[PDB]
Amino acid sequence: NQDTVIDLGISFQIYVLQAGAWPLTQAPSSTFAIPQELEKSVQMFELFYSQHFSGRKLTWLHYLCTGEVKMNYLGKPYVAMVTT
Amino acid sequence: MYVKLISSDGHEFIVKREHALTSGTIKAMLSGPGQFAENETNEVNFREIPSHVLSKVCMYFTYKVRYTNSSTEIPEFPIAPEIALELLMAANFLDC
Amino acid sequence: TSLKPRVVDFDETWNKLLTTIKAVVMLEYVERATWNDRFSDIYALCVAYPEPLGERLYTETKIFLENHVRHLHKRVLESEEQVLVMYHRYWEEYSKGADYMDCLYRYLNTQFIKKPLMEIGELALDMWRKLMVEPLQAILIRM
Amino acid sequence: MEGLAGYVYKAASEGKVLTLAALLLNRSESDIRYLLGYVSQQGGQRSTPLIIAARNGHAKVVRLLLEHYRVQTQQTGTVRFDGYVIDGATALWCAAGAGHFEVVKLLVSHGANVNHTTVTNSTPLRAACFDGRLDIVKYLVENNANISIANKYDNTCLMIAAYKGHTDVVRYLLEQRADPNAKAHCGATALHFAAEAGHIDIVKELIKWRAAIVVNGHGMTPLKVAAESCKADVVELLLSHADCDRRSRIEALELLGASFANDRENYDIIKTYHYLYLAMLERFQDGDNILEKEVLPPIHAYGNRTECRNPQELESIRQDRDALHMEGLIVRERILGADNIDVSHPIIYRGAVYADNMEFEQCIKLWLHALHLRQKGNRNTHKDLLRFAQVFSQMIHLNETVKAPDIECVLRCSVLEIEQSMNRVKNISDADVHNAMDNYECNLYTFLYLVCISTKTQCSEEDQCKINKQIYNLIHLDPRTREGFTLLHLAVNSNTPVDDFHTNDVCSFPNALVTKLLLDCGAEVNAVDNEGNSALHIIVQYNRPISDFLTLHSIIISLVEAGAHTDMTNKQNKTPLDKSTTGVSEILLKTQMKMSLKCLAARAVRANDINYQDQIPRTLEEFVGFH
Amino acid sequence: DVFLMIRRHKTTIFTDAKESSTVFELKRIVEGILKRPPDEQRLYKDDQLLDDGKTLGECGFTSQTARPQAPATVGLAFRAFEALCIEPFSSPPELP
Repeated sequence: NQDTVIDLGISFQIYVLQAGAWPLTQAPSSTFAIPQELEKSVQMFELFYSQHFSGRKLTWLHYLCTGEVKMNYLGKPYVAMVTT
Repeated sequence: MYVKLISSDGHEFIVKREHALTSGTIKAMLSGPGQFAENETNEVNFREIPSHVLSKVCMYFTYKVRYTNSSTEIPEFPIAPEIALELLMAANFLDC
Repeated sequence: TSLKPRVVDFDETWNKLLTTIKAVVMLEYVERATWNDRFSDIYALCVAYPEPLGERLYTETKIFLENHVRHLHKRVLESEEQVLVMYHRYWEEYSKGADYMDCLYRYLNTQFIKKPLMEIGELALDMWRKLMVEPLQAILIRM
Repeated sequence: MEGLAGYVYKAASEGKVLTLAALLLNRSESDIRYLLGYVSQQGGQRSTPLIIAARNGHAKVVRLLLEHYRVQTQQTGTVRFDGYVIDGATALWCAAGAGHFEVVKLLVSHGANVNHTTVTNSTPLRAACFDGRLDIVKYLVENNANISIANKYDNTCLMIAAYKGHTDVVRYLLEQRADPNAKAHCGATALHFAAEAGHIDIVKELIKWRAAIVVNGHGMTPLKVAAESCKADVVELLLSHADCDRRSRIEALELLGASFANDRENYDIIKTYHYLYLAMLERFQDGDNILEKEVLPPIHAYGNRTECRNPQELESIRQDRDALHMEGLIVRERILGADNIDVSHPIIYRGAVYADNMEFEQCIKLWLHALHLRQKGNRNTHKDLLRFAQVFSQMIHLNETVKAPDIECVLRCSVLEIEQSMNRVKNISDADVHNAMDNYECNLYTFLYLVCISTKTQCSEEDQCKINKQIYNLIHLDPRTREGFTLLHLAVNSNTPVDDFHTNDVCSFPNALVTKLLLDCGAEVNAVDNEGNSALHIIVQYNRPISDFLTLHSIIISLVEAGAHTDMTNKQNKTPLDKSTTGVSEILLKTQMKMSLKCLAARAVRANDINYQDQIPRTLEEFVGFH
Repeated sequence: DVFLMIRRHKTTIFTDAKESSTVFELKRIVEGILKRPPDEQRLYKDDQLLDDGKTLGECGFTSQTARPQAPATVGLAFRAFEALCIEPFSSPPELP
């Protein structure tokens, strides 16, 4: 329902948590940031989240985040989802 | 599926029926006695409103159908000062 | 001749309206062009200067509806043996006429009455109830 | 010169003579006369420098002012500061009311004003009688001041000095051949006034001159007023006057015993039982020809007990404290009557005691009967409706079920009382316009609280129908606040005042359910105040939707479904989209903006400021008005 | 999302289609709404013919010009090519 709809076959999902109660933290000070093919609408999600929560930007921590990875280079004997 | 709208000035403004069913008075005019076959003609002669106002209200019909819930960005409807007033004076008789 | 309040003559306009809505409530075929002209005449009657004739038109069509319903009541009560079939025929005719009339009086329905009184379709059904099934209640329920 | 007037007012406030003379010299005559004959405005009250000279006891400075000038004491000023502060009185009235003999005697000795009939028709002798100093009164007698100067309510010196504890002035007037029966507009004698305050010496003084007994406007002899005010010694003196029969004695004793049962200042239940038993014994004194009771059918508020017509009936409830309270209320109703103004207050006190003891049901019944009696007597019941609002709120806050017919009865009482409030505001607009307007505001707020409590209480279908009937009957009267808020506006407004008592926890504004009930009860959603804001205009002013989105969500959809224009324009020409403080209100409004060509054309016409008068229909004139 | 205002004398049709398309289906839909054979009809953009295989995205109007409002005064006429007799809309009255 965007003004300009963005196309993606990459299947975003939302498991954002609350740092005000969750004991999660990231001692790694070197964020690996994000590849371009994932940033199709993550920024647009930040605008979507700021519709009701404009006072906070998406504090991304990736030590617990994961991601499905294909195995097309060898015939895919398995689907090995790994951390981001 | 294509209803005909005749102005007092003789200009016809045939538009899609779904576009023309967003006006309550047109809703009643198409309904009531008879609906013809397929509404191929379904003619109604708006013998009072001017032709430019009928063109503007058909434009608004297209505008409303296109942007009934089209997100939050909606183009501004351009209205000339000389074409206003009488547009709303006829927007009574074409209650939307 | 745009949509200005032209101070229209009530007599000829109300006579034309009377003929057209009589045809409508009797479900007689009526001209589409005359139907749209009657829409224009309703808008002329509900707007014309120096005072709105909407209350006058409302009372006039109230009188028309009540005398038509009473005439149908007299016909049904005269048709003693087939009171039920006649009542069903006149009920179908009057309900279709009431919906079509409420469509015709749409501008008056949502511009003057809403701004006390009841809607023209609601008024038609209420007149049918209070003058057709309210007097002819015991006969209908017994049959 | 108002600065010079304030300066000389300050100089006379300290009782200074030399600085006043230095400030009231080296000038012409007209300005000096204006300075000595005008009022300075301090604290919102205008008073002459003579008033501040007499008030603080500075009699020497005003005496030398009378010596050095010809200033009069006829200057218009207030009466007192004890909750009246009404002007129109003279300066000598304030001097007598100040309570100093020297200033009054010097003001009388130089331009006496002992015959000033003010707007309240009160001479300074009446002010001296209120002070009660016998020297001032006898000095005004020596100056030959009339004593029959009745006040606004036909109140004379005798009644004024007998309502307050001053037996000396009353006695001196009594041997001065005053009015033995000083009737008033209130229907008093000063025996009633003596009984209201228990000045037993003044009662003795009036008895020694045989001041007689009359019936009050509410149907009360002075003995009955003495019994009602819980004052036994006045009952003694008015019973010893021997112009009272067995029935009068019996009813006075019964009323006194009942009045001791319910009064906060003097609540002695043993006195109640003993006086009631003494009354009952004298009822059955003769064995035969007994003055049997005349008990009314039982009142549902006091259980259903029909008083006590037997000595054993009263003996059975000697230690039954709550039953004795109910018997006292029954006896008060029986003798005082349902129309008296004094019968309501002990019922309210007993209800308050029950509420503080969590006897909520009996409290509701008692306050309901008190409300019925006060509405039948046509009294201001804005506070009692408020009390109903808290006791329902505390009932809900303490998780106790509230019966629907009680809310129906209090809502019917609220609707009728708001009707009489509308009548009063239509009638009264100058005397107590602030008081009547504040009562109107409080009545509207209490109605909102009761509706909110109705929403939080589950009821039957017919109970909901009755509540909706009451709300419909109020709404189709269109109540209006100071700023023009409708009843829907106040429920929408988050700035609506909530009482500091138990209504805070339960009655919260804005409440979505209250708006929904008002809307389906027939609220005029399109109505606007004098500012021009609509119901949609104030709901987008809601500051904290993050705490409760559902409250905001279910009223925005409710207002739009009602038919409120999204593009409504106030007096300063702002749409509710422009007044949306938070983003979520803007989003919900945009999802609820049911736009149309009429609205867009109206916006274009209003922006262009083109001519539209006497061309379009008048409904379109209104449409351009609010678009 | 392209819009068009096909004009043939007093007759006027408001049409919605896709920007990336052709005028073949435009001829077919004016055939359907006019109840006349389609080969006689010949669309004109500012009084000039265009190919039946020419895309309407390059006919002279785009999605940012052929808005839901008045897109373009596209003329039409019926062959017995033909003559483009397009009457202008009635002049609005002068503003007071």
